[PDB]
Amino acid sequence: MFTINAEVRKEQGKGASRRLRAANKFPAIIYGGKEAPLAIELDHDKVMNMQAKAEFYSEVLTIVVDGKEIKVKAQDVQRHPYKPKLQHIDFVRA
Amino acid sequence: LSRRRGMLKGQESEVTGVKIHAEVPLSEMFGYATQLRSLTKGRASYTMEFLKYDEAPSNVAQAVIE
Amino acid sequence: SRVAKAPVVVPAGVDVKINGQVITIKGKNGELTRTLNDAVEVKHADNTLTFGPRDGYADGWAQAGTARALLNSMVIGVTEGFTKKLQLVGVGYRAAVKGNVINLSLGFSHPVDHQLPAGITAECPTQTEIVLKGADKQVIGQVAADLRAYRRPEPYKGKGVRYADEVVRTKEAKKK
Amino acid sequence: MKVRASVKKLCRNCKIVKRDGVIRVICSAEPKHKQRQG
Amino acid sequence: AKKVQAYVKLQVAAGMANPSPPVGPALGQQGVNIMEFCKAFNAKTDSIEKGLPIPVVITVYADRSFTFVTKTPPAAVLLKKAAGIKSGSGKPNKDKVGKISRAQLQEIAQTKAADMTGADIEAMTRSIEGTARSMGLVVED
Amino acid sequence: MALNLQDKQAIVAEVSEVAKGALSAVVADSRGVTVDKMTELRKAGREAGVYMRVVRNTLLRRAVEGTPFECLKDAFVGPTLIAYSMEHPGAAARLFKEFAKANAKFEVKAAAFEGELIPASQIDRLATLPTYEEAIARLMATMKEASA
RNA sequence: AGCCAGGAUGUUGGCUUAGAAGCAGCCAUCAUUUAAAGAAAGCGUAAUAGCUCACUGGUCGAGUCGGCCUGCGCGGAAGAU
Ligand SMILES: [Mg+2]
Ligand SMILES: [Mg+2]
Ligand SMILES: [Mg+2]
Ligand SMILES: [Zn+2]
Repeated sequence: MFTINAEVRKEQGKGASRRLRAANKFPAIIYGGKEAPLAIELDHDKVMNMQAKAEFYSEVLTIVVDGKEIKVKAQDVQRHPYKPKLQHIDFVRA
Repeated sequence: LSRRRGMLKGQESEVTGVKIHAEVPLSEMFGYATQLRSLTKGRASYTMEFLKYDEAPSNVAQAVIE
Repeated sequence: SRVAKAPVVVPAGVDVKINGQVITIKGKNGELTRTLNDAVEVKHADNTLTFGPRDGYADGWAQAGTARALLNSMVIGVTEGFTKKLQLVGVGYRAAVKGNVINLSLGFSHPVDHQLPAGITAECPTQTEIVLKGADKQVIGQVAADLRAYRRPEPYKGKGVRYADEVVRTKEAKKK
Repeated sequence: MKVRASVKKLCRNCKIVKRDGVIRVICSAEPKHKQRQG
Repeated sequence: AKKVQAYVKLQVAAGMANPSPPVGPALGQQGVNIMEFCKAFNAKTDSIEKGLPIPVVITVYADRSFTFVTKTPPAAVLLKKAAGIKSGSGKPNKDKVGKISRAQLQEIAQTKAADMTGADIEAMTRSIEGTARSMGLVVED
Repeated sequence: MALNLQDKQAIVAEVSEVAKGALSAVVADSRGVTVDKMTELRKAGREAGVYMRVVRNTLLRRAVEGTPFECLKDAFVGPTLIAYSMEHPGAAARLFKEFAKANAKFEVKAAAFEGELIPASQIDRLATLPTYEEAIARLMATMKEASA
């Protein structure tokens, strides 16, 4: 049920990633299936509130990346070393 | 009575006063009369006699050194 | 807000006389009285007064709220009049009242003789009671306050000048 | 009254007030709880 | 009784109303008459039974004499002479030690019918559950 | 408090007493002690037990939410403090009687007994009641009529 | 939030104590009567007594409560010509 709007990443690398995080965005990646991986950028406070529920990690969930619905599962999360914020997520294609 | 390093053991409520029963050490009852008076506006008899020997608290014991 | 926002009736017989920022209010008894406001906007018309913020004072509202409240007690003041009521406690504690000065005997080596201010007057049902009526709420409070001060109630036998709606401590002494 | 650097409510009746520049504690039940330099 | 005024209850005894170390003086000394609880009590004593726990209230103002009232026995105590064990633990209630009579608890509670709120006399039982799970002593229901 | 799922029960329950009831009284319990309830529960007691109520609710918002049902004579009772009393079995009975006798033992006001519904109206203490079964007052109306 | 009311019965729960009666400790924390009322959140007591709270009924009449993240500030802050 979880609907995650997103955008393809136009910039990659340590430089951009940090920039994103200054603006309450944060990078993540969709990979899996037989098709290429995809570099995503997500709105932070949103995924935070969402991932507050345990279902986030169990349920299949959907990402609307430039109007598609990719539909994936949360593989891995990077939390901040000492804050309550998210750094990065691995999404597996289901 | 408690402050005086004392153990209490009963109360009756004998008629008008209230007899209070306690085991309290000797080296500690000195000048009771004087204060018992202050605490009860002068109206308070009391009485004591020997009962037993019990261990003296350490700081007491090590003080009692001749 | 709320207190600011609530209105306030002007009971039949009262004057009111705004002039800029200077309200004045006469009623039955009471020397009228006159306050000043600042970042408040006072609005007459009607059989009421109403208070609200003036453009450009971040202090507004809080100001209006006070304003409303003050004005109010003036109305209630100059109409019904205000209370008081003190009582002495302690052996040898007299009170007299000659005209507009209370004569107290509070166990000092001299009299006291406290002169009442202006719009306030005093009586003595017993030698151990003082009720003083007046219109100006701010002052009536002050004078009782002054009167209590000559001998604030001590907490061992409660001796001294009391209010009556007071609570007064009281602790067990503990010789010695 | 106690002065301290950390002040905080003690009783359920202690109240906390900012008078002048200074933070305070007033207890209507228990004089021991008055506090300043907050 | 639509107005309380003075009441101190310190469970007395029937067979002889004339204590002295337990109660004695302390049961009557502020406008109360030690002479009349052996004239009056025992007049309401022998009709029932004697010896066992009696809380009580009296009608003394400052009017010299008085009139004595009756009451009812403690309820967790009807689990002593009306159950088994007379203490309640022995192994502090870190251990669930006691032991119950399910048959009893109703009629032995019912004996206290005149001092309870439950309309349903079965309800008056359900109260005695906690009154008798006062230790954690299970009932062989 | 509870949400709606609970403000609805206090309704569906309390209004099916009106829909399936007998008599209604009145009373304002400013000073309502607990020796108060204690007693009146034994009275409900005599008056069956738990056949009776009094569920304080005079939130118009509650025990009027049961009125535009039946007894819309109570849009007028419901203001201020109130203690609504419903009857299921029993005569249109004595319920009436002791409320006046109770509150006339000080036992707080009685709302001047704003009254209620059997008819559709207002106030006045009646024992036009629990004579009920005083059909004997129509048995004695037999032999005495036959003889005299 | 104020203000009026109530804030109860088994019952001093049990244990433990000289006394533990909602309230020193230990274990339990149910059940009644209910509109609601803890086998009790604090004051108090030698212990009871006594005063409150939680909770509910009334009044009132539209907003209100408190955590998370952040910007700038407040106290903390005493020295010698
Ligand atoms: Mg770099
Ligand atoms: Mg100052
Ligand atoms: Mg400095
Ligand atoms: Zn305090």
